[PDB]
Amino acid sequence: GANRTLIVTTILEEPYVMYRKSDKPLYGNDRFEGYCLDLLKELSNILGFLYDVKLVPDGKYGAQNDKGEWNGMVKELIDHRADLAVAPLTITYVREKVIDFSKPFMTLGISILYRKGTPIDSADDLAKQTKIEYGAVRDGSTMTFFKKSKISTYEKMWAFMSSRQQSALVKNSDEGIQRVLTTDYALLMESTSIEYVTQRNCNLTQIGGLIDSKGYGVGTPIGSPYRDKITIAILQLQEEGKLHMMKEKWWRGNGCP
Amino acid sequence: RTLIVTTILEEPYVMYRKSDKPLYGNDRFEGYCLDLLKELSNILGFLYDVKLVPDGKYGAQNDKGEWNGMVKELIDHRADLAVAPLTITYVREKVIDFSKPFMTLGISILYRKGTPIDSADDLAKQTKIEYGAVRDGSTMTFFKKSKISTYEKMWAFMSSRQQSALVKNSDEGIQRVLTTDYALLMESTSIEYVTQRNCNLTQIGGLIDSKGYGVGTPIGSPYRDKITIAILQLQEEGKLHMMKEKWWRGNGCP
Ligand SMILES: N[C@@H](Cn1c(=O)n(Cc2ccsc2C(=O)O)c(=O)c2cscc21)C(=O)O
Ligand SMILES: N[C@@H](Cn1c(=O)n(Cc2ccsc2C(=O)O)c(=O)c2cscc21)C(=O)O
Ligand SMILES: [Cl-]
Repeated sequence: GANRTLIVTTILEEPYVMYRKSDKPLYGNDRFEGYCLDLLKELSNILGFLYDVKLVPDGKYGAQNDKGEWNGMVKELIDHRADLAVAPLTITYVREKVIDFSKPFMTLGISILYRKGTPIDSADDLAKQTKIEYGAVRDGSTMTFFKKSKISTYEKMWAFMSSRQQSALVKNSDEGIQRVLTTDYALLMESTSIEYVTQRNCNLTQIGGLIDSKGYGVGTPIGSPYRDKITIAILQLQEEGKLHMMKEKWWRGNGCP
Repeated sequence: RTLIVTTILEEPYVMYRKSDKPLYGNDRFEGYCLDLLKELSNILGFLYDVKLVPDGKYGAQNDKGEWNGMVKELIDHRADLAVAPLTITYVREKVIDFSKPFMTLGISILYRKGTPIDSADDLAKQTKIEYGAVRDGSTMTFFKKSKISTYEKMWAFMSSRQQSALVKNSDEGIQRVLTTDYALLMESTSIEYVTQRNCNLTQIGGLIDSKGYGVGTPIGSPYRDKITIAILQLQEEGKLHMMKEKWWRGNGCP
């Protein structure tokens, strides 16, 4: 409706959403910059909606209580306190049962963060061996995937990183990067994050194809009239190659040898 | 409830099961897509009859804007689902409803092993090694419409000389890679299926132009959300990974 302004829930995450810096006072949506803002601007332009960006108040993506209770941007959608979530919000089984997702505007998975010029080319290569230690941030989506996987190779990798846990499982992504940087360690991690780090640590590389295929989708409340239009606009933008440039724009470092 | 599912003959998604005796109905077919179908059938609780798309097309538009293929069968409500490697695309999604992708892919390179070529850029910066795509296919289209300069450069190369670098179809392209110093740009799934069966070939570089296959339904279908969710379940159960490995794995390339 022409009257209505859509509330867009989102979350602070480099480089999707960041407070912008400026020599002049900023207001409203203008206070933010980033990939997700560009995406939003493009979607708004195509669909004709006006929007109002609000950080999710608990600052979480959206997970479920041991007691079936949701938080994060997911909870905002369920309660119709937001019309859209535009953020690196992973499409998953549990989430898709409580809210509606547009098709992925970004497609990703788990990948390997490691050094250059080694025989290592895949998870399989990692799994087939023990001399180079590999792992994940403790209790991350990446680690959770391995823990829960019924796929032989991954089952083997989990046994590995759980067996060496004090070593193999790191506190957070920062410490994990340092491990790769400081040790003969390979870090499994959400591919997009790996790609960001790679553009800024010239002696790091992203190894292998993508494991655990998944996408980021714009979240909507079940039944939302906008979801379908948003899928179409996303595809339009992929068609025009515009998503690739947006990715490029916000992921690019300042050069790498 | 019984659903009509349109699909299309395609290795290794849909194939004639080989048997000494006569086979009937759904039992005639096997492949990655019949496995997915059975698997979504069990989660959603539906019966289905597999119907090969009569014109044997995926689905595209005339200059009039008339559709064909499985896409047309959906628009006309002659199928309830299309379960096949149907690429989710902008123009298709305007006329049919897609589930979220059960397989993600992109464009990659098909070449021989043991050369220094590691990327499209390595191919682009050079002329001894010929490279191309199938004429009029999605790969060519992508390359033709691309504003990325490396790709613009590759495109000018491919299309030069009455397009001697293009080929009529992927079988011809495959053979050309096999018998000639020639690299083939193509849909990565088919590339992987080929490398599994030609030990001296490989995929060069990574994926470009990300995209995915979804189960098509007619606009407004109640099955779309239910299949999306079944697809996510199967992904998390790791069943998609197993289905993929089952049908893609060759006989070992030692
Ligand atoms: N997409 C996620 C949020 N999310 C996310 O989980 N991770 C993964 C992660 C974060 C700390 S450890 C860890 C791991 O994978 O081991 C991201 O890297 C990320 C970048 S943008 C949004 C992200 C979501 O929808 O919940
Ligand atoms: N997904 C497509 C159908 N389709 C497809 O286009 N290609 C690629 C291709 C075929 C001839 S040229 C060409 C190219 O990449 O240049 C496939 O390899 C494929 C494997 S299963 C379904 C497939 C569709 O929805 O129309
Ligand atoms: Cl962290």
